[PDB]
Amino acid sequence: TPEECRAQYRLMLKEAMDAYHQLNLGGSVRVVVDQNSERVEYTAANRQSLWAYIVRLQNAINSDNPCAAFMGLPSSPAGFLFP
Amino acid sequence: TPEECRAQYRLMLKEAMDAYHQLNLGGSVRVVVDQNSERVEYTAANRQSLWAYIVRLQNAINSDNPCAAFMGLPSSPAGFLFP
Amino acid sequence: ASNFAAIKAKARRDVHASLSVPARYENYSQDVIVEDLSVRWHNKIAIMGDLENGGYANIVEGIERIIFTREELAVKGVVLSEGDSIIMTAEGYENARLVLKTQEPIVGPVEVVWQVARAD
Amino acid sequence: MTRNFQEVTLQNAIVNATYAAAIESELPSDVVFNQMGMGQTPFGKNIAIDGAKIPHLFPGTKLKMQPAGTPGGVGTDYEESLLRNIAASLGLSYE
Amino acid sequence: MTRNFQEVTLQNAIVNATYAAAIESELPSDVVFNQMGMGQTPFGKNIAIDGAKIPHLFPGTKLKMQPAGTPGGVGTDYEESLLRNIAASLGLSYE
Repeated sequence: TPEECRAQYRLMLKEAMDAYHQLNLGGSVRVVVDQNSERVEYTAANRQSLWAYIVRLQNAINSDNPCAAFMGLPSSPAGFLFP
Repeated sequence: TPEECRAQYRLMLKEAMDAYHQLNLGGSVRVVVDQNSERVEYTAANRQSLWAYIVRLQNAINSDNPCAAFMGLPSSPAGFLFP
Repeated sequence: ASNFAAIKAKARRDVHASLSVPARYENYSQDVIVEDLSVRWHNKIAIMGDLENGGYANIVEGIERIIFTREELAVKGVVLSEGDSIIMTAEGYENARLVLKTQEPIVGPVEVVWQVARAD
Repeated sequence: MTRNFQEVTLQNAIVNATYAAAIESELPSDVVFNQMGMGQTPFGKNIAIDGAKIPHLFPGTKLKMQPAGTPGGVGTDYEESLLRNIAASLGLSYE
Repeated sequence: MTRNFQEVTLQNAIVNATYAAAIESELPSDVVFNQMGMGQTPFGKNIAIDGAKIPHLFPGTKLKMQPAGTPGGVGTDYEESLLRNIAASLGLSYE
């Protein structure tokens, strides 16, 4: 359903923009260790791909049918109109 | 709301200029370890990307619709006028 | 001050989502049963049972503890108590039955650790 | 076979000319074509050109220009030799 | 098919010429174009040409200029050969 998906993507966008903030500042986590002696390593975030994901999300939110505009699956090439 | 997101971005920008400072001075924390042995390692900041993020934030603040100017999605290519 | 409380939580959540195994909760009275629980089973071999050092026979038993997620226990309606049993329904764990003995103090945001005893 | 060569060469040329450019991007197509002038109104679903443009592209978006190149074979001495073979049979000069 | 070739080649040429340059930047468009002369008044979202500007671009902003190349095929021996094939049926000389 359109607006349920739009809210999904709004929450995901919140998380992604916070991640982008922390990433450019150098606060994006790549390793965590607890005093429990248990460890977690993460695949490093990439600024380009994360910005692009943010743009997908914002565009879907802007669109009438977010769940379709996110994937962009039925793409078609841009034609040109000449004067 | 404009001034709401503008204050949000002023705050994010304060954090960002502080981090850019500590970064150029060689004080950006990439790794932390406590005597409790717990650990956090961060994805290191990149000076170019952090500067550009600062520029996004400053342009949004100075703008009349920050949330829209931050992402810039009302995008279009620059045209030219000739003498 | 920092966001470490959330980082730690997500870390523990991912550790569980990766290393957990399915289990079944059977209460002491066996009145209630809750299947498809996710637990982490920590087992270390121990040789125990000799009073002082009187020369009595030892038995081989484990020093073992089971990690749970608290969110799951609340979700599924599980009130863990002494005497309650955890059965490891994963294939190849021989349906090991683990008797909850006493709980470790909850330190941290995601998990609760119970010291248990193998019973079979 | 020389007819087939001429025609498939022409199809190849038209095809390579059709795709004037490519954008490879993990951006949405809707966004990328907007960067390129889709929806921009031309004064002082498809892109209305209005004079020259300078797109701003996010990093990772490679815009690859693919100008129409000259197709080989036809117009060259190769086609001349084929048509010369045929002329030899029809009793004609190549000219 | 020769006409389709000519026209799609011309479209290709025009498309290639419109995108006179491209910026790959993680900055916003409003900053990038302001660096390139957007909103700058000419004195001794449309950029006013006045003359011989030297933009300052932050590192990681790449300005790739894309000067108009010569589109091939048309005007070469290939298109001459196409028109020869046609004129042969029409009874005409290529000239």
